[PDB]
Amino acid sequence: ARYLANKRAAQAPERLDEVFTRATIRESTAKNTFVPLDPEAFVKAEEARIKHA
Amino acid sequence: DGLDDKGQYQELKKRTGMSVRQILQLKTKKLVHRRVVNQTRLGKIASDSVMVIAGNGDGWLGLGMAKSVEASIAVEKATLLAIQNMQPIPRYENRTIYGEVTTKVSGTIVRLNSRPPGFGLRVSHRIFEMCRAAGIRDLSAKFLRSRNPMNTVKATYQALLSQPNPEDLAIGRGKKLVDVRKVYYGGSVY
Amino acid sequence: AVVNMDPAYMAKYNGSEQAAGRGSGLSEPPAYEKTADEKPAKQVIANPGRKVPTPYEQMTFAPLERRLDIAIFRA
Amino acid sequence: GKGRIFQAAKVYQRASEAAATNIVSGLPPRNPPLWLKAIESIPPAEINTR
Amino acid sequence: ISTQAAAELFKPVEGDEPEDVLFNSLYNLRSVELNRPAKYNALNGSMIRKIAPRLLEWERSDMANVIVIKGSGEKAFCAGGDVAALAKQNAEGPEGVKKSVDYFGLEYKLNHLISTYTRPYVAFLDGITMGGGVGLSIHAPFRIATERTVFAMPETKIGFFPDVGASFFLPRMPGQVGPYLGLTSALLKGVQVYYAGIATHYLHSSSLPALESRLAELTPRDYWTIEQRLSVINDTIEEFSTGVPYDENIEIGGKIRLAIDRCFKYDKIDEIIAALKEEAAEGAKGGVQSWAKNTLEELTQRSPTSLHVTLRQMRLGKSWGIAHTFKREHQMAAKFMKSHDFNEGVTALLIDKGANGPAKWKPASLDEIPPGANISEDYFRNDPEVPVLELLNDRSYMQYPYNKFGLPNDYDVKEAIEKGNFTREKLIDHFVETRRGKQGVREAVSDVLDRMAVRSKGTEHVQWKKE
Amino acid sequence: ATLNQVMRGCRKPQRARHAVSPALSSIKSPALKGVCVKVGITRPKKPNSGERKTARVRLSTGKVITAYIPGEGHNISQHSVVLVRGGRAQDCPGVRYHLVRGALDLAGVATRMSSRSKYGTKKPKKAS
Amino acid sequence: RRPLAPDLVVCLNPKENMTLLYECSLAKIPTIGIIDTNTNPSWVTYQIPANDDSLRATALISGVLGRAGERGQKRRLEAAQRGVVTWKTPADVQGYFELASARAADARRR
Amino acid sequence: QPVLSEGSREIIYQDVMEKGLPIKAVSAKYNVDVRRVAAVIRLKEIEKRWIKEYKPLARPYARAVMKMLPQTVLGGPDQKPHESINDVHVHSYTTQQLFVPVSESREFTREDAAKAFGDHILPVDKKLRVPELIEFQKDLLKEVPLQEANRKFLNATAASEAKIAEREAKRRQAVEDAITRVKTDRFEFRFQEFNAENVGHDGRDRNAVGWRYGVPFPDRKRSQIKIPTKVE
Amino acid sequence: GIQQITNMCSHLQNASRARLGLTSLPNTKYNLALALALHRAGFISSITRGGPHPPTPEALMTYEPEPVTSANVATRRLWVGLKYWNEEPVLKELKPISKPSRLVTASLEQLNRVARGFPAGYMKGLQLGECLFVNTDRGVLEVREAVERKVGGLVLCKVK
RNA sequence: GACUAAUUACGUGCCAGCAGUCGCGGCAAUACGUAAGAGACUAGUGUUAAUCAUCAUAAAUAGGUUUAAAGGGUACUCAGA
RNA sequence: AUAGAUGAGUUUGGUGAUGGCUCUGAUUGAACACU
Ligand SMILES: [K+]
Ligand SMILES: [K+]
Ligand SMILES: [K+]
Ligand SMILES: [Mg+2]
Ligand SMILES: [Mg+2]
Ligand SMILES: [Mg+2]
Ligand SMILES: [Mg+2]
Ligand SMILES: [Mg+2]
Ligand SMILES: [Mg+2]
Ligand SMILES: [Mg+2]
Ligand SMILES: [Mg+2]
Ligand SMILES: [Mg+2]
Ligand SMILES: [Mg+2]
Ligand SMILES: [Mg+2]
Repeated sequence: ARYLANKRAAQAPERLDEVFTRATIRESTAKNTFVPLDPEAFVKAEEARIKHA
Repeated sequence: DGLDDKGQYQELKKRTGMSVRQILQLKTKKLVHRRVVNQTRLGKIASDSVMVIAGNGDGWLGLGMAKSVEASIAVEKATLLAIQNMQPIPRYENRTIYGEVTTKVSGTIVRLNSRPPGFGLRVSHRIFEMCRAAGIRDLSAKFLRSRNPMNTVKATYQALLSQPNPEDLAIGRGKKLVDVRKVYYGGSVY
Repeated sequence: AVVNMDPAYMAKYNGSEQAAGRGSGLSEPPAYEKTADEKPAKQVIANPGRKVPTPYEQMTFAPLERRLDIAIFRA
Repeated sequence: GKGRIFQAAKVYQRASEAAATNIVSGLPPRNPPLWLKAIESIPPAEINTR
Repeated sequence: ISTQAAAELFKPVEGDEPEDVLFNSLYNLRSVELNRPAKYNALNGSMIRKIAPRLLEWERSDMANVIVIKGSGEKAFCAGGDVAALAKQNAEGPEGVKKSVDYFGLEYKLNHLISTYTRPYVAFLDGITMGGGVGLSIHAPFRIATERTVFAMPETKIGFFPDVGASFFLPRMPGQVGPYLGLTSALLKGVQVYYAGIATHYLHSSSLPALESRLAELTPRDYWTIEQRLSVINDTIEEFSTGVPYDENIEIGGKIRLAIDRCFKYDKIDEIIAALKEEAAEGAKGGVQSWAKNTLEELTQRSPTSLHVTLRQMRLGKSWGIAHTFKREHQMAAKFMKSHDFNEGVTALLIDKGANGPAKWKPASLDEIPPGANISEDYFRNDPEVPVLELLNDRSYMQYPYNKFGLPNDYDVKEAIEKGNFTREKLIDHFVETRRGKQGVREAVSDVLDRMAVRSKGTEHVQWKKE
Repeated sequence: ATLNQVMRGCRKPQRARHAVSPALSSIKSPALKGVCVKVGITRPKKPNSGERKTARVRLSTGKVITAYIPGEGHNISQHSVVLVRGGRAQDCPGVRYHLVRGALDLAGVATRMSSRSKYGTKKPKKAS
Repeated sequence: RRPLAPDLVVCLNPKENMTLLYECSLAKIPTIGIIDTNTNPSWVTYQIPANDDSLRATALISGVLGRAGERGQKRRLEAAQRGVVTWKTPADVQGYFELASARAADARRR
Repeated sequence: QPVLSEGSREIIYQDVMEKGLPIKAVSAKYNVDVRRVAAVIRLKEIEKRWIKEYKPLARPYARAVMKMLPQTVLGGPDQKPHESINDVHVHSYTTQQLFVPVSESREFTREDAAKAFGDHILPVDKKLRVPELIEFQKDLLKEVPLQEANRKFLNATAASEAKIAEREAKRRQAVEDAITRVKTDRFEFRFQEFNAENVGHDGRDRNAVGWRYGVPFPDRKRSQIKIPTKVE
Repeated sequence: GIQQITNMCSHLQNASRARLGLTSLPNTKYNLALALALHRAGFISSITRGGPHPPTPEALMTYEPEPVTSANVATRRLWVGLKYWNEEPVLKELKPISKPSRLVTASLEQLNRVARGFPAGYMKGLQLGECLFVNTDRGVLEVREAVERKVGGLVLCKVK
């Protein structure tokens, strides 16, 4: 009984009054933590080789 | 009514603007009484530096300091100077301070905590006189570093004027700071 | 110590109004403005007699009232 | 510190509290300064914020 | 409406974008930034379902003391509503037609709330404001216009009728300007919105960020009446006034203004157009021939049904209450979804992007509609199929409680004359003194005294021309 | 100090302070019996002037300490078994003990009326 | 009665005289000053960022504030002719009234 | 403070005994604390014994002392309530100064206040000695006739006393089931049963049964209570 | 690493002590977590990650940052909007508790006691205005947010 | 005497003595010794010894090192943080 | 277990610090002196 109660509180929905009274933080900042590899990495390296030459 | 037969409160009767009978109902006490000396061309000249607190018992407190060659005249200077320096001191439920305060005055640090009702003034002798005079009834102080009589009074007096204002902290954070004690009892239990 | 709490206030209000404003309660105008006003402002909602201070200081010698010999003297 | 503690931005706050209650507990607070009500609804601007 | 009821009534229906509207809270200030610059912050279902809970929630606290609504981009504030989608849904049987009626339900629910808001509501009109964007400001006591402001209600061009609460507003405006702006769908730019009366103040777009910082500092007392709170803000918004342009003159003023009152006072479109033709005819005493000719060209290019219906409510909206207006507009707009003009105009203009040429109203022109035929009455009959709109509260009134913040109109100048003995020049100073230097008061009041003020007793007194 | 420096034993006990009466403090004894070796007079130092009545005593342990005789007039001489208690004559260097006056051979002051307990004087018994 | 104190100070050169502005904040008095680029804006209650070294700007700012007071005085006097006082007796003079009745009460009895 | 007059004590006694009214109702009716109402009955019962045994009462002393103390005659002429019947003990947890940061528009209630002070704390709505009054006052807010409001109050209180009596009955009946009374020639041995395994996890438990091992007699400690602590 | 949080706490003190409007922080998964906590508690104004130069102030919330790829991850930085009210900063002190030399962990039974002004472990009671942030499996919550969720863990910093 | 609740008179005169700390006593000593009074505990009262606390006075919680006790003469570096 | 955190005297011509000493509290399987 104590295990369910505790697990229910840690996975409970945020209070409504605390959802309608909070400044909006853009998702791009607060959730895009993953850093993918540059899609144009190959073209840049091929273009940077000529410049250094 | 012949109460002031020495011409001492006549000047103070103008600044604060209240009858002498009300001036004599204030709680005054000499906290610090030093014996300072200055070496001059005519030899040593000892003086009596004294610190007096002029309290109200209902939220007002004032600190005054003065020195003179005579100990008696030095006490009247601080009394008049402390009765005109009275300032309102916020106090939670009219019994204790708000939260905790820590003021430092040149090596003398004082930490004041707000204790629950019925705790009493479990503080030092100098702080007790100020709390008893301002209107506080529950407090727990501490001298962390030094116990200088004078700075101790200056630091603890400056701490009672630096209490955190719950309403300013609320507007600053945009969040309510609700006193649970008031909601629970449907009012403020003084 | 104890605190008196009438059931009338309990039924009507649930203590939400005591937090309105910024947590401490809805502020009211000062005493010097009220006297000038012809009509007094609405009374604040709370328990009856909820501002008087309780005399804790005058309870030091409470444990002596439990003595069997002191209790007889008080009867 | 060669400077001094200026409190020109809190004259209303300090003055308003001093005029809240009387120094003689058990009496109506005397009338406040004439300027207290003039700048009641004109709070000072924020300063010293780079 | 409790938090649970409101939260359950505005559920985030599938398809709702997460960051349609961007909310921010400072000290004493709550803001609402419509974040859709691609489509000029065009209101839609998703956007309205995020503002209603907040406004209801911010109305329960005493911390929020100033509400500010603004746009995200630098070109538009809220340019129209999701008219295009409605058209498609209307062409999918009754099931799809009721979805549109539900959308208008949400909009009117929000507009009524904003109009009956118990806290100071400000709206930065920094950009074009049309359609739905006209419903978030007109009912507010503070409508700040800027250089970029562009006001218009291009709803009669698509077959629809102006309906974001306009029925309450336009009727109760000085003169016949309100109908004119609705029927003709005129375009007001920049300061002309300030002089017209739609806006209350006129500031430069660059001084809006510094205005928000000040609005946050304002900390009112809990015992201050709603009037006091509005007074403080009105005096604060006037601290950022840079001054109206020096060359731009009142657009709708003098002759043009007089012509509007002489051609928009009847109850039949046929009579109105008949009057304009006279003004257009060369040698008219008014001298507004060019305006008259131009106006007719635009009146003969809109759905004739909307004109009749639109003008009908301008005369009936002058007696309704704000709450009753929205309820009627819902039923009123519900019958426009079933109408042919709306579904045609929208599809042929916005959807097609003007391809296939001009739209084809069911009645080709007003001439087709015979005189003895009243098509307006049909719409003004709520049907039992569509339930009556259920507003979020019960607050209502007959005339705007605090709509005096703007430039003095004819109603104000009239009142002043009936309670004083001012002269031609001494009357202007009275208003310039009461408002203590509000930009454009000297010019506005002067215009009013050039249209409805006669030198009855010389310079000693001034009376109205009506008599 | 860092947490590492404390694992290595940087917190050592403070340097001990010398007690007032080492002979007694060492073995945790409140008093000790000793045979008087010498009865003499020690002189005070800078501020004080006079003549203190000290006595070189050889405790039971073996240490030879210099005690002090509180009161006016004593009754001890060479080879007198006397009881030594803690204390110190502040103005007498080298004197760090006292002598109980109601002790084995040292007799209490006979003309003492106030604070007799401190000097081992029986009650006068004027009426009894 | 003790001397008066200004209910509002309008300084035109806060940089020069800081002893006046400190007494205002020390005595709880609002102040207005012309803050230049090198003047500490924390000395006055209401700042007016502008050029204080210009005798032409100082005349303008002072003129605008002068008209403000003039317009304010006008309203007050206009409200006093209608029996509407916009200010109550100060605390100092208020105390005298209380004492006056006390002294007058004695004459009634005696 | 005033003391119940002689005639007042009888009125309270007759109501509870003759009319069999619940103690809670009699307390709420006359604004007398349930602890005082129960005492008056006990003291009155003893009087009946003295009168039944033909014992002389202290009438001369009673009349003399009653004239020195303020009294409150109940019944028709009731000016003020005798005392407060809703006093709630100030629990130690509730005395702390807690400013909880919550949403600007949150409806903080007494239920939420109890959880902020502690996890196991109850609100003041459940600590009252006569909690039925709140329910009775809620009927007056619903425009319920006063007559019916008192009817529900009596039933509520009366029903509450039955539960209390039932619990007490089961308890005493369950405590006598663990005791085995074996009458003998001289005495009656009472063998009480108990779980000998409930000695905690380390042997140290307050409610254990047995003389503890490893404790020296504490008779020499200061302030050692060696007097009876309760008379049963 | 916890050294980042310590650097972040010390920096926000200096930035608020200097009465700055904006403050930059190294863009990391850890710093962002604590920043959102400070914002969710009402201490900082806004959070937006950008380049070495601060975004357009007028359009701070409307600022649309570019994707963070491996080509510019080194220049990204978190821009915090400091808050000041009543001539006093809202984020005055940010004393840290869990330093690199020692990671202090607290249990639910200890956080319950610290959230009412009573010491427990290597922490001290919370007074009026003070606030404590604890890093748990449910993110960087507040001590009072972790008490309602019945969790515990690493104690980051004490905010006064 | 002050710390520390509670006073005068006489005798003695850096003598006799008191003293936990600061100190007192050199001819009108509130401090020594008598007398009376006062303050206080009480079948116990004081003193000596010891222990904890006072002492953040070896500081893990929780200190400090320019001028006061205390930065190594230096930094490459194994172990180790 | 949520009431539990307190000081005083003494360095200097004097002030503020640093830093010890001593007293204030409780106790003993205690001894001694007067009872
Ligand atoms: K915009
Ligand atoms: K000395
Ligand atoms: K060296
Ligand atoms: Mg020290
Ligand atoms: Mg010495
Ligand atoms: Mg004696
Ligand atoms: Mg200059
Ligand atoms: Mg004394
Ligand atoms: Mg003696
Ligand atoms: Mg003596
Ligand atoms: Mg005994
Ligand atoms: Mg070196
Ligand atoms: Mg070496
Ligand atoms: Mg020197």
